[PDB]
Amino acid sequence: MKIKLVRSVIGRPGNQVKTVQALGLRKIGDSREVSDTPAVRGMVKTVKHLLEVQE
Amino acid sequence: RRKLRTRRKVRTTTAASGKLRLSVYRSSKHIYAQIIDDSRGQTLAAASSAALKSGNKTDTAAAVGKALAAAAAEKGIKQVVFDRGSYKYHGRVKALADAAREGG
Amino acid sequence: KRTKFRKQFRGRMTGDAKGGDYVAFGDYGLIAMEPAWIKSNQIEACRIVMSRHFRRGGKIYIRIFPDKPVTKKPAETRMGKGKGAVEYWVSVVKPGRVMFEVAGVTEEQAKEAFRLAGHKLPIQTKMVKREVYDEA
Amino acid sequence: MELTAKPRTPKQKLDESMIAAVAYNKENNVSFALDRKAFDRAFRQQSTTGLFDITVEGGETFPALVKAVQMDKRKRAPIHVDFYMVTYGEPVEVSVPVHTTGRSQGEVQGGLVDIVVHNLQIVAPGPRRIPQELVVDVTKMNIGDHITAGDIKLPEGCTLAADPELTVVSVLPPR
RNA sequence: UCACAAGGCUAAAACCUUAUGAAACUCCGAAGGGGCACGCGUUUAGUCCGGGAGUGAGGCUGCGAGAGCUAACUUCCGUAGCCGAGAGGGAAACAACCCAGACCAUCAGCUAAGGUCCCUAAAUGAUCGCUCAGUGGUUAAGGAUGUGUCGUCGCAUAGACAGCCAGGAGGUUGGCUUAGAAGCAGCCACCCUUCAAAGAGUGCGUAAUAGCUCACUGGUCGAGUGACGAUGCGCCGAAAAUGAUCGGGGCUCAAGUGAUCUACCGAAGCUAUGGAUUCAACUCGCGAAGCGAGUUGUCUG
RNA sequence: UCCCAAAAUGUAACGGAGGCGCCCAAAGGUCACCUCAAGACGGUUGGAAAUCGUCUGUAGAGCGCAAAGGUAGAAGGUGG
RNA sequence: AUCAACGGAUAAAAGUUACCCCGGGGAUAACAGGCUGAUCUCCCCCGAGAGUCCAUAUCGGCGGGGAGGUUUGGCACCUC
RNA sequence: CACCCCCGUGCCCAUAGCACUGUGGAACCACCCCACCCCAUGCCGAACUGGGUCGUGAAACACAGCAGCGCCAAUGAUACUCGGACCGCAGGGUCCCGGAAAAGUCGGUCAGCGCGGGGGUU
Ligand SMILES: CC(=O)[C@H]1O[C@@H](OC2=CCC(/C=C(\C)C(=O)N[C@@H]3[C@H](O)[C@@H](O)[C@H]4OCO[C@H]4[C@@H]3O)=CC2=O)[C@@H](O)[C@@H]1O
Ligand SMILES: [Mg+2]
Ligand SMILES: [Mg+2]
Ligand SMILES: [Mg+2]
Ligand SMILES: [Mg+2]
Ligand SMILES: [Mg+2]
Ligand SMILES: [Mg+2]
Ligand SMILES: [Mg+2]
Ligand SMILES: [Mg+2]
Ligand SMILES: [Mg+2]
Ligand SMILES: [Mg+2]
Ligand SMILES: [Mg+2]
Ligand SMILES: [Mg+2]
Ligand SMILES: [Mg+2]
Ligand SMILES: [Mg+2]
Ligand SMILES: [Mg+2]
Ligand SMILES: [Mg+2]
Ligand SMILES: [Mg+2]
Ligand SMILES: [Mg+2]
Ligand SMILES: [Mg+2]
Ligand SMILES: [Mg+2]
Ligand SMILES: [Mg+2]
Ligand SMILES: [Mg+2]
Ligand SMILES: [Mg+2]
Ligand SMILES: [Mg+2]
Ligand SMILES: [Mg+2]
Ligand SMILES: [Mg+2]
Ligand SMILES: [Mg+2]
Ligand SMILES: [Mg+2]
Ligand SMILES: [Mg+2]
Ligand SMILES: [Mg+2]
Repeated sequence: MKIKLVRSVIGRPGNQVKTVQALGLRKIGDSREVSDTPAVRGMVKTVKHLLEVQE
Repeated sequence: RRKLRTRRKVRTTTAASGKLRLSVYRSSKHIYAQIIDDSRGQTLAAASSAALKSGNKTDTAAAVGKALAAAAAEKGIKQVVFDRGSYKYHGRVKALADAAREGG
Repeated sequence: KRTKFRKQFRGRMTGDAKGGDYVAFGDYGLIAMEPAWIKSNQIEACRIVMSRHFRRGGKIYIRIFPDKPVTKKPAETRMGKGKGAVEYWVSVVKPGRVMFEVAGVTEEQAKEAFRLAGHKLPIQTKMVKREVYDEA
Repeated sequence: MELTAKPRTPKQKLDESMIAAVAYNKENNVSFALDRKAFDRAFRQQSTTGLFDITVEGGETFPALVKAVQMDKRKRAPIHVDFYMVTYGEPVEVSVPVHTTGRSQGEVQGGLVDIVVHNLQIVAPGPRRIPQELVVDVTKMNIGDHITAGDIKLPEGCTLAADPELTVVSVLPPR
């Protein structure tokens, strides 16, 4: 799937941060692609509301 | 009541001791002494008495206890642990013992 | 009113009312709307109220009951040294839960005796009639 | 009666005013949803011994007695119904409201007509000829007489699941 | 197990139907939470050994509970974030709140929360509506033919709710009660005579009478009315001390509020360009390391 | 020891109950054996309860003391 | 070894100061204000009876809803 | 285990339990018989136990019938809830998206799998 960061990290839980980190997004505006597999897509369920996502 | 039988049955720590369970049924005038690996749900010896005993009654003890221990020594089963059930260990089943206690 | 013997003390919490939201014992029944507390006298109130109205004498079912010890410290001390002695007793009435059932009177008597009853309480209230049939 | 839907998602209804649903034949069981209006109408018309027909928006009329209702305890309206699709000859253990008949002589000396069991769990007439109510004459009762489940009547071909000595409608003293 | 609502029944205890409360009840019992493994797919940290510390007064909101009075800018734990140690926009003003983490430069562009009549950047925008109260712009039980929406119930082309017309009757001062109550101060009961219709009746009344109106009944008129709930938004209830007000101006010919769409403004976050440092990898020279340099990626409250 | 303690351990309060500073020479080791509280009927003193008897009987008892967890195939009761 | 103030200062120990001194604290009380509103103050609803009769001319049980911030307090936030 | 069936024994720890009930005797079980000593009773062959039958199928045990009780238990729906958002001064409540019982109803069931032995199928 296709990821973009639009809402920041500040004021948000330890885990949701650490997922935004260990997804690879380091600042808003950031874009990315992702292996449509469980674990790493369930790393985009978890922090969904921070990412506008494509398909 | 049952109590005694299930009591000894558990003081034969089922398989964990390693050895071989040795049943009995001296509550009738037809007995049944058996040999079990209990873990494996199988029986490995078998000295009955219902296919003609001898003629004796509680003298038969040492005899089916000699027949059992014989079928044992034949099988290869060289080690004992003595189950019972509702039994005192003193007379009849004690004979079965003594003559199994040196009989295979 | 009060109870007989017990534990002594308490605390508090809320979220909707278990049972029994159904019209047993009576034809007509009055039902809470707010997550109140209710007191010994607060109910003995409605006892004596409705029991005025019905005359001799109706049939009146107080489906609620005070079991909660509520305290107040001695007036005028700074906190600490204890928990308050038991001030009064409370039935923890939650909403939809039904407090009063009566029959042996008519519709008008239910309306009015329940009106006068509910003008004695910390809650808006609705009166109604049976049909809640999961178990009579 | 008549439904249209049967999914798991209820936005097809609710606001548009329909009730969550089940109805089992006992070899056939089906979830669905039925408009509030009609259900309330008929269910007070016909109630827990009512029996009525299910012409699903497909074309397959069915035979339905009402089994369990489950409602919004706060708003005090119903949100769900369990059905029992009737069979043929043998039915179930019908629940039926005891009534009272006649100007009783029990209420002339200060007493009161009290139904110590508003509803009665019988057994089987046959699922097409069911008693809706019951009629327990009370006139003979004075003050202090109860009516056990023996004295309760019958319409023929029915049995009483209830202990024949426990108290249904008994007169109470004044005050 | 302690509690407890009605009723059965017996001599009440038990026990049956009906029925409910629990931090120190538990036939049952999630959501989550934790250990281990795997890494099946991402990301960067971890752990040890040795040097230097400081801190050990915490504070607020949100969710959990306790002590309190379901008081506190209250206190004592837990838990997330924030300030502490956080600038920038917003919330008029405002450590904590909503957006957001400021390496320098720019008279450059897009957005977030939050906004777009003037103060004050940006639609006095578009369409379907609501409220008329300045509600908006500070509270409640309780009360209201306010005004829109859905739904129940009843009534009449067999004459309706209301307007006016006439009976609103004899038993019977019903009995009880009483100084007298005779429709009407309190206690059990509501039966008959006829009728186009009329009930020991409902109010004002009399110390008690009598006496005046309705429940029903018929003439008229010409048609809808009447009640019991749900609900959107408003009204009353709404009284404190120096000068008033929503930040103000002012707005209802919305600048109020419910819905749906789209355009623009807005930050030190994102973006353009230019440059600097931090780390790292690459290339080069002297002599592995090592320095400066250069390029790329990176980092800097 | 028990709640409070937010289903992992942990966690404060001058929050909510209660207990210890011993006891045991057998109440320990082993071996063997026994089963409990109650209710119903029926029974000399008794007769609410004592003793015996039978039917019921997974814990509604017992564990030296506090409760929770635990326990009937014994940790409970009796002897070598 | 009630070193039980129970990680235990000496082998060994009590008061008083309004004669009082120094060092600090708004880390902490009395004053005021503040936030809170239990108590205090007042107003509203329901009406059970009182008023020969008649709840409401006046009066208003048992109970409910609020105001106000003048009481005694709680809290210890600016000032020791 | 060749077919039934009984004796001993296990995996399974009530969809495998209990009561009501019918079958069951030389073929195993059981009762029964006696016990001066082995051996045993806090007294008693009741029990542990030594001698051995007939006798009985009664009791106990085994089998089968059986849904009255217990046991088990759906789907639907709900409570609560992770995480997204929000309203009310507040007691508390809502919306989106997932996880999701308890109890009740439909029902389901007289368990199911082994090893060895004895004993029968003119
Ligand atoms: C001059 C000082 O000491 C300094 O301390 C600070 O002031 C004050 C200190 C104490 C105080 C009041 C005390 C002790 C009191 O107990 N006061 C009660 C009562 O409340 C009061 O109202 C009176 O009423 C009946 O008699 C009185 C009665 O003794 C008032 C002050 O203002 C500071 O501002 C000053 O400079
Ligand atoms: Mg169950
Ligand atoms: Mg310290
Ligand atoms: Mg802290
Ligand atoms: Mg503090
Ligand atoms: Mg600091
Ligand atoms: Mg700032
Ligand atoms: Mg700011
Ligand atoms: Mg500003
Ligand atoms: Mg602040
Ligand atoms: Mg926007
Ligand atoms: Mg402008
Ligand atoms: Mg560079
Ligand atoms: Mg720095
Ligand atoms: Mg936890
Ligand atoms: Mg702590
Ligand atoms: Mg210490
Ligand atoms: Mg010393
Ligand atoms: Mg002096
Ligand atoms: Mg001097
Ligand atoms: Mg000084
Ligand atoms: Mg003072
Ligand atoms: Mg002060
Ligand atoms: Mg007061
Ligand atoms: Mg009066
Ligand atoms: Mg003060
Ligand atoms: Mg301070
Ligand atoms: Mg949430
Ligand atoms: Mg859901
Ligand atoms: Mg699910
Ligand atoms: Mg059977």
